[PDB]
Amino acid sequence: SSLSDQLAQVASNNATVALDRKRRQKLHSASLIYNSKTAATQDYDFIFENASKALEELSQIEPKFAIFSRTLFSESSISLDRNVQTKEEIKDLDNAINAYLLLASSKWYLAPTLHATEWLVRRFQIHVKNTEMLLLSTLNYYQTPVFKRILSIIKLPPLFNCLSNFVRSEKPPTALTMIKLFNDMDFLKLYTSYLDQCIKHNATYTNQLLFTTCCFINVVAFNSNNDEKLNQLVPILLEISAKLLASKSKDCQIAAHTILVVFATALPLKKTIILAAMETILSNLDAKEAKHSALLTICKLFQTLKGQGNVDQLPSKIFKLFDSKFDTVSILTFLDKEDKPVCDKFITSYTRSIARYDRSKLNIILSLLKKIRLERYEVRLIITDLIYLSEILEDKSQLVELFEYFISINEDLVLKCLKSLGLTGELFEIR
Amino acid sequence: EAAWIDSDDEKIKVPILVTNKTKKLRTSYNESKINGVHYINRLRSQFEKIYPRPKWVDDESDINALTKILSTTYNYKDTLSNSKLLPPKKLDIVRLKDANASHPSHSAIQSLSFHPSKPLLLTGGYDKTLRIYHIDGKTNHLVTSLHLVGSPIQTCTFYTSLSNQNQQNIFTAGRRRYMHSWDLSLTAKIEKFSRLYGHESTQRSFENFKVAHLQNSQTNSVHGIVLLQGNNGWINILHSTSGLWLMGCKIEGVITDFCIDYQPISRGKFRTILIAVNAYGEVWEFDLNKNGHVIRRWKDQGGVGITKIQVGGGTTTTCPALQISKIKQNRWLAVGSESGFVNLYDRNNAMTSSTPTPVAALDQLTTTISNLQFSPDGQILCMASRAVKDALRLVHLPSCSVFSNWPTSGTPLGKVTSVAFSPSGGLLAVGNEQGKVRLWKLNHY
Amino acid sequence: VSRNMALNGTLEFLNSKMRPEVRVTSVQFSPTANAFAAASTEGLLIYSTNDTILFDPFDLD
Amino acid sequence: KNSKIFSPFRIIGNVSNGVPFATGTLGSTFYIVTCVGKTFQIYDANTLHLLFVSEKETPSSIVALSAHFHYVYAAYENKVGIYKRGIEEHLLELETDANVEHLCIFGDYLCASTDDNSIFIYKKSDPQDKYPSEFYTKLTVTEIQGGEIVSLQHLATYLNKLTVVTKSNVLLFNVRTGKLVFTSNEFPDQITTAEPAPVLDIIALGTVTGEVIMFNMRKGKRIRTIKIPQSRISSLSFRTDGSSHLSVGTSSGDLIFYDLDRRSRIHVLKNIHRESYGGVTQATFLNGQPIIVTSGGDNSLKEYVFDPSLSQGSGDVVVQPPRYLRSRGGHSQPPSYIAFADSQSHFMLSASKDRSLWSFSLRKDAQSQEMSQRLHKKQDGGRVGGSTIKSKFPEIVALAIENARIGEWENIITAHKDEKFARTWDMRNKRVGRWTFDTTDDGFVKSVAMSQCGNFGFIGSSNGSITIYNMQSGILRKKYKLHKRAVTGISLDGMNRKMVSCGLDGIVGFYDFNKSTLLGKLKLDAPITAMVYHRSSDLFALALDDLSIVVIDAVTQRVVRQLWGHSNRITAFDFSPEGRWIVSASLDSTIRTWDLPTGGCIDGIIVDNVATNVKFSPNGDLLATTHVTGNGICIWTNRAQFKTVSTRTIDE
Amino acid sequence: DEEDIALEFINGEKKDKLVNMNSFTSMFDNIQNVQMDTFFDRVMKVLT
Amino acid sequence: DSPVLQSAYDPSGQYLCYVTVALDKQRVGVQPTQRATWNENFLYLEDSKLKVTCLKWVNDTVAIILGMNNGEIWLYSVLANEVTYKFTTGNSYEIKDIDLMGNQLWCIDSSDAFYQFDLLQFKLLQHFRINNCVQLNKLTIVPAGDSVAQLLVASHSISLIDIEEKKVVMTFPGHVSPVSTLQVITNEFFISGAEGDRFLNVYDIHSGMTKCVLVAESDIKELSHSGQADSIAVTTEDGSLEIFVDPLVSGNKSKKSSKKIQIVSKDGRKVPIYNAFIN
Amino acid sequence: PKVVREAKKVEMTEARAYNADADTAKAA
RNA sequence: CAGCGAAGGAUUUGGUGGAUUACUAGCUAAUAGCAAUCUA
Repeated sequence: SSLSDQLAQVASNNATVALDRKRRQKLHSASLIYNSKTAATQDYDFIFENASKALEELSQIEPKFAIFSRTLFSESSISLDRNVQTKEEIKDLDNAINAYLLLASSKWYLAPTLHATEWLVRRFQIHVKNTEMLLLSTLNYYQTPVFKRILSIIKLPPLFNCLSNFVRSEKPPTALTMIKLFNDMDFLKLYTSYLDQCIKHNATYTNQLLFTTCCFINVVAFNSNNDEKLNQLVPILLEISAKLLASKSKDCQIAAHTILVVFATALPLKKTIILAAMETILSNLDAKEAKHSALLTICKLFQTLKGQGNVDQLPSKIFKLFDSKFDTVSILTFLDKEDKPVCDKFITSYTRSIARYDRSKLNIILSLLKKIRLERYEVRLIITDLIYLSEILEDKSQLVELFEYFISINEDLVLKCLKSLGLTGELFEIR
Repeated sequence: EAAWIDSDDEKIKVPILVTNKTKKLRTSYNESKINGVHYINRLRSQFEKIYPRPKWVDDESDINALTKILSTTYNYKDTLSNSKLLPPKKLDIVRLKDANASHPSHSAIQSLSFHPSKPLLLTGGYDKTLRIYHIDGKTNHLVTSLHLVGSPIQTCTFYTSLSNQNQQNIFTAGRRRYMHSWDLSLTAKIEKFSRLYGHESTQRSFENFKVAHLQNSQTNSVHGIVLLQGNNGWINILHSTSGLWLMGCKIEGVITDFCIDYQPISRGKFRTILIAVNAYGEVWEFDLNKNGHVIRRWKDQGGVGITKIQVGGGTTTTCPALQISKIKQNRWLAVGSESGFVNLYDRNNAMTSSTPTPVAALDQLTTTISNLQFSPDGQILCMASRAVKDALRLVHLPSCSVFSNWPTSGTPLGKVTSVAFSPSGGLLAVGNEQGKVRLWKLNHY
Repeated sequence: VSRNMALNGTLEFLNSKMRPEVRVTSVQFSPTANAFAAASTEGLLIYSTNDTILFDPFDLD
Repeated sequence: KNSKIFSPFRIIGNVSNGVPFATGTLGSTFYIVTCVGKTFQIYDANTLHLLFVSEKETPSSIVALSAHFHYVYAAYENKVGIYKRGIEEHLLELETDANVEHLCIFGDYLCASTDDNSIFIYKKSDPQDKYPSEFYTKLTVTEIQGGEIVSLQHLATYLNKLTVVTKSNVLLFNVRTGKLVFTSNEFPDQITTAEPAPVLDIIALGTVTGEVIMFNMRKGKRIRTIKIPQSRISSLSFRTDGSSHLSVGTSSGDLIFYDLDRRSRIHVLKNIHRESYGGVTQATFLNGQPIIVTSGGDNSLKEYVFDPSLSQGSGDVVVQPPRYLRSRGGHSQPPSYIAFADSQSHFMLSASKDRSLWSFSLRKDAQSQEMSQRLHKKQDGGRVGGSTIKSKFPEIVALAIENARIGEWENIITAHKDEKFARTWDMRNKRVGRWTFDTTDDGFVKSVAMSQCGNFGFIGSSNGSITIYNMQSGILRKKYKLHKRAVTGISLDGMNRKMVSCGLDGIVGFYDFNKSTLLGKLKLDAPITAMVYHRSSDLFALALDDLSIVVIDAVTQRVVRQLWGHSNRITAFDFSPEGRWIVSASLDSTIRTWDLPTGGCIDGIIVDNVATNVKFSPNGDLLATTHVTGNGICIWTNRAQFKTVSTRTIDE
Repeated sequence: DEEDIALEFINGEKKDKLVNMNSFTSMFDNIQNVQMDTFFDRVMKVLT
Repeated sequence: DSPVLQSAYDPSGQYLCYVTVALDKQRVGVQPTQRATWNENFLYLEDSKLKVTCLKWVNDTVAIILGMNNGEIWLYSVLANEVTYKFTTGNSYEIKDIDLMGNQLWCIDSSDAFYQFDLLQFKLLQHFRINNCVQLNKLTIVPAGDSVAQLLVASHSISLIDIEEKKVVMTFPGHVSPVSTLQVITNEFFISGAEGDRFLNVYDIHSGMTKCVLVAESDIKELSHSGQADSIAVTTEDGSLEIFVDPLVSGNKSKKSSKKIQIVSKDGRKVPIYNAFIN
Repeated sequence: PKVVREAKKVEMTEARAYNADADTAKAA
């Protein structure tokens, strides 16, 4: 490499040190409130005292900023210089800055957080040192002047490369620019680690979940025509779906439901992946809107399932788990809705799992398959395992009235399954 | 704590200051020989400061169902044969040897049909010869070849009866007042049909015919019918062995095309329906297992210059049933037009409405629809136009979405003037105006 | 006439990692024995055949 | 059979054969010692330069080789050889007849496992000398204790102990007291590989079903397990530069990378080597470095590097995938054709059954390069046909290089298996050319030639018709139709004046070339299989079907010698550059040298593989043969370039 | 009759909506302060 | 090129079994070689990518063993039209050659493994593999009566194998290309011929010495020998037939063909001969 | 502009390694 | 338009790797040590 390249590397290392007055002015005029001519003449005491006022306002709004008043906004930090302590003190205060940023990511619509993080911008130089976490935290606010301001004063990371024509510009970045930003794979790994820290420290708020889910399903939509990009993309977004389903927020759970339903209708996933996805869906299902989205998600994920094995009995563990999260009244009511969801293959798998695993609730399967209409292969498999139920256990009135329903519609088909296995006079002598 | 002690290291005794590497793990300047367990601990700490201790060893040793299934799987889609129905938007179609590459054609290939059972492909065109090719992958050879002098051919069809499936006729016809029928016997015995039994004024050219099956409906005796499209609105149906005029069906307008649907009734009885389209867009369905009487008359939604109707999803005239119990009702019906618009109707619900709406109107190729054929399973429709070059699309259905990866800009489709689907192999033949049948295999089948 | 890289016009392709150029100024054939001399920059290069090697028969059977 | 003209020099073009290589570290640099059949080769890992080749061929194939600092330990049939700078320093004969097949070196001990599950320990005499030399003891792994020994390792800080990895068990021996300290519990599937982790007292085991176990050899437990379903695990390596990654190597040719800290899967390099030749056979991280060297049985040795992370704050979670770095390689299948590219004996063109044309260097093995098959554009502007999934050309039957106009236009003309056109190539650019010469009679190309003006190429089809194309512009100039069966040899004068063709109907046609006449036609007594034209003396030799070599001159059109003695079909032959000898090779496993002045056989070599190609250098330096097995090119040097040999006939 | 069972299995397949490049581009306009379940049914309306 | 992918006669040359493709699926048919003593029904391979790699007539319900490319030997009776029994190895490797002696079937694998099956017991008796034989594509049982000792296996290089020791007892210099015919002529000789060359060579199975070389004038596709070594008829790539009459006598080291037969039509079109039979 | 997948020029570094010659002891 | 025409074609460009001389290994205080270290 060349000498100017190696010197650009040492400039990028020494970016924040003010080595004379002109660099100090150019480096201290980068404010988030004031313009450059006021910001260059301000002091540390002035910006600290009104940032401490704004942190008291932000702390009486949300009381988790008081420990930042203890450490990051204390009065020892007026004289704390960033690039004079070692790497271990640097990583201490940079996870302090990361904690503040992913706590105050939600508060970015109210001016105390602007005047408070003004002091992180001007004392700790987080627009050029801790800049990836700053962009990732305020990414939701991209139509707003506060994201315009941080783009004007930011030094843009190499992963955020497509925002480089919207820095120091008067127009906001557009939604197609946001999808082009999210369309990378390394950016997707970065954003999923950011969400992992959000989910861990319990700071996921609904505007973030909406923006994140919108950009994720637009990434899947953009890559919907190349299977190798979809296959690069599956263990990233299904991993973040698992980590959103493994939390307590109903909003982040149905965000994961949205990601799972778009991804399963974008490409045909494996049967075992779909079953483990419904196990992870049911294993933390506690809300009601989450239950609504969870039933619709499990129905569509079973609908988008092809081949030999789409409508087996779902196994005993996952069927009794689905029973413990959704009883009979819930399933029957949801099928009785006039909007008519498409629940064909899932309801077939459900009734076959009832016939292999319950053997008491057969009047309810008569009522629900009276409600919704199925296909020929669905009802053929249903009456074949009802035939096997008749041959294993003694045939009472619930199985008899089920066969009366399967005689009252499509009696030629039940004749075809009895002639494929058994006989009609022998079956009438059975029951 | 430990699962073994060896009782030899405790009584060993090492030197230290003999080599420069072990000279660093002393704790004094008076140590010269140390015990073995001490020495092992010194170089254990030295190993730990050469390679620092990671977090994966002491962190953990061995709702997580999705994470576990992702950490074990490497492919994430359905594998090979647990699909059984086509994936949309991306085909899987290899190119084989061009079928008539062994023996070239001296004209544009006007019609093209596979055999119902044997691996035979019949091509034929305006050079008044018809050629049969044993097709395979590598070496599509020429079985036989018959040149009818003074009779250019426009439609040629393998007929194979349902009673004994042993006739194997070839019916062929062009812009003539006759139609030839070759009886396949592996000299060649062909006969000529040239008598409309009183109906010669309404049938001046035997070009557009189709061959179909018909049941007597008082016996269970089937026989083949040929169906000739005539001048006014007329379809003249006549026997495929005796040539006797059986019945005629007249539609009101300019008859442009027609197709044959079958529907089963009971064990061993089916019913033949002729589906004939005006130029304007109104469609007649005639029951013709009885006298040729109309049972339904509906109208195509949109569509003003109508060139070609086709059914599919069951037994068409191009996917024929070898055995009478294997006759199926067709699911799909595509009406393809002069602007390139192809309406697509789903006859599992669009037999009742009498102004039925299409499930989709395809618009991808912009000039006149001259072929549209359904694959035998009824999952692909093939639109094709003989007007511009490379105008062929394979539209997946039920999703009604065109495959976007084939044909590409480098497919040698040519000016597509005929197309044919194999009944068993999953295999397209596409004949163009240069005289070349190109051959492709769909790897789903 | 030369593979010396110390002369100039020797290499057609220079390693991508004045000098005396190489040139022949006079050529002459020998008047008595099947050779030629070339006045290069390195000296008088003398190229000659010899019949000790190269089996080259003349209509043997 | 020992020879008296040619003596063996080297076998070039070989990089690996799928013995797991060893890495070694002198100072802060690394070398990579890979086995090529019966020799090893040391490579400089910073640039993959060939430092050393072992001095003598071992009497059998090297089967297990390791490398400490300056010394390389190579185990073949019975014994362990200790080598420094190629030259062998010591030879340790084991006291068994069992084949030694594993070894480790730690401390003063070299431990070599045979295939009868015995282990031989060898000790240094005084701890200051360089290699273990004296016999110490013998260890035995009987059927009660464990299965077949599948690996033999020493994980660090274990005072004179040895981890023996059997197929089901892990034993731990004290090699001074000869004792079995600890035998682990069994493993429910057969373990194939082992690698010691840089974590203290942890080994990593790789099974024949798809799992990596992380056994803790002091607790006796397993720490964690990594499952890669339906994949047999053939390599294990650990990253040691502050990034805890593991790299497993799968015998379907895959290299999978795992993060052990956050338990994810970083990346998979698919088809990094061929499954048919063994998959990835040895993959190892150069320690402290983000570069991993892989090697496979397909005669290939690659390096992959991890670039630093693209996120400037996260890093550990955004791991950039491994990219390719330098690699060396050769043919993966034995070569089918051989030619010398120039008169200096520097490069030689070499085509193999794996459908690649390499250009191998006889001077420096880094200069060996695969001639590229990336086609040019069509001359008019139309589309070129062919499959979208690009594959290599059919394997090369013949070729002819004539670098009179080199760099100017197309230079090599080559003929492939069962296809009706001959491609061209440019040796200067090292790539294909713009022209494919057709035969114009629907016959496959049986021979090629080209003139030494470089203007004309000659195609000889299997329907007996010579077509003469221009190499610059690629168009048909002339077309001679003499033969009716396949034309197997075409050549032309050094003055472009008389051409000579030979077909397998057994007629040699002599044509004038400037005028298009024929000068004559001579009917031999067998179909002719191959012609070689010695161009200065104007004498061409024919390999007839009656197992003779007919030497005939083109000036007066007479058979002037006829050499008898081969017992089976003559595969190849070539003239001496002075045109005095002709060396032939045939399917009776023999190579003979004929002094065509006296007309008799000077020397004979019985060689175990049948030599399919024989070429002299255009100076009298080297003979290059090519055999049925072996992916390389065997190279001989004629001792008659330094002494004079007697032209007195051998027999038997 | 396994061919008839396979034909009825491929016959009982219903028309679905496929994801395009631009099936979800018009959601950024109304992800502003709506609830996440309203986002879920707005997505499900696009998918159906 | 020919549509007939595989073809072989029964012993005595009365029927011909032949595998051809039929619109992407293999089909196996049997024709009588003289009608004076059509057969329109085939065995159909139901998979598009399952194909026959070798076939052998058994000798008395008459049957064919068809060695497939999924580690199976199908056993197919020809009067009926079903595969009567499906031998399988433990693997998915395609099998390169089979043979039988009496009731004892032997077969070679693409992983260079030897399998032995018993046609009387329908069981896999033995499975092994031997060193330095690694590209095998032909085996031939050297006959010694009901004893099935001494296999003869080719990989471009023929090797004689004792099966009691599972080891190689002789090594013949084969060819420069894979061996395509490997057949035992007498109790002391075997002929071999490779892919894409026109040279057979007859080796002495007791010494290793090549007795003679037989030279076709085109690349050899198949060969047949009469049952008493007195004549060998090979059929070549250009559709011709070449008869070597009495090749095992003293044209001393290499012998040309004695007779050459080709077929033309009445037109001038030359049809190709594939797979003749001599007696 | 998309993100810049350019490769750096890789040079090896100086690494320390445990050698096992100190893992062998003799008895008196 | 004709022609060429295998699940696409063309043009332009950034980065890296290998060759661009003929392959005997790293460091040092060098007949040897080190390479985990030269220092008591």
